[PDB]
Amino acid sequence: QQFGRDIVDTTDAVRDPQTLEILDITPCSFGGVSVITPGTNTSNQVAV
Amino acid sequence: NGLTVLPPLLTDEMIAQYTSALLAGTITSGWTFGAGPALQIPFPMQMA
Repeated sequence: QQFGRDIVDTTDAVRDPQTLEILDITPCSFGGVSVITPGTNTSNQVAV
Repeated sequence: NGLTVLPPLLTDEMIAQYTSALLAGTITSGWTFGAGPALQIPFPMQMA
């Protein structure tokens, strides 16, 4: 076998076609970005 | 694939300190804590 696949078809492993190693795979990071403002009638400071 | 579960605001240890204050107001005061100040009553007398 060459590929790899979790439940929901999603390649989660592969095997070098030039050394034959099982190399797992994991998506690059991502997520939201929220901004906490005290109020523009009070300050222009913010936290993220 | 761009989907993310967000955490709840009240930890399950905070939802259990609210359930402990409701059970320690009934066993030691009665129905007096949900209407005004909590007033103590011996327990066998609240069941009466």
